[PDB]
Amino acid sequence: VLSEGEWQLVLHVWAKVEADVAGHGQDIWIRLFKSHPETLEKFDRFKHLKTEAEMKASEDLKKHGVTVLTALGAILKKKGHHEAELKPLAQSHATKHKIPIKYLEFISEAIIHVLHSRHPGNFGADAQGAMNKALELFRKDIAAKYKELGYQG
Ligand code: HEM
Ligand SMILES: OC[C@H]1O[C@H](O[C@H]2O[C@H](CO)[C@@H](O)[C@H](O)[C@H]2O)[C@H](O)[C@@H](O)[C@@H]1O
Repeated sequence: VLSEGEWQLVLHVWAKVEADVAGHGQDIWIRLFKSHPETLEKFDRFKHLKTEAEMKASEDLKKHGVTVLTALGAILKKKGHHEAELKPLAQSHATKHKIPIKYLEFISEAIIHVLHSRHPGNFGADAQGAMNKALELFRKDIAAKYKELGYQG
């Protein structure tokens, strides 16, 4: 359980992300696809992308990034009370997309890497710790839902 102080550190850096959610989304998904190429194979719509240039030029991938970060932002703003938001997300990711917790760990790493790079003024050690705590909570809760839905994850 995160403290209010930790939630504020999370929301404070997220406020910066929101200045340009599309740009942050591109950086994050590109970082993920490059650090862990296997994750790209889960996207029938994007698995053909060969280079960072192509990824950057993809309007659909940009849209996907906005969709993803907006959903994550809504979850973070709930400050742990995200039961309603997690239900549909866990169902689609467990049953349709089949995204292992391991891949959620990979994207969590990508998110932290990008925020660390773009926002040193709001992502010091304490802030990163708070974000990690928030993302671990997210994955923990997603894992529990995966279990209920019959997915090993
Ligand atoms: C912070 C974690 C993540 C969030 C909040 C998130 C959110 C979303 C949302 C809101 C959608 C659209 C609605 C839906 O289908 O549920 C989506 C679609 C999808 N997500 Fe995730 N996602 C996350 C991580 C991942 C990861 C790590 C992968 C893959 C390695 C992944 C793969 C997919 C796929 C395959 C789709 C469908 C893309 C398409 O429309 O072609 N997601 N995700
Ligand atoms: O922070 C690095 C560790 O990250 C992962 O573990 C955290 O998140 C898991 C959820 O994805 C939890 O089950 C685990 O309890 C958390 O510590 C990763 O699995 C670990 O190997 C890393 O050391």
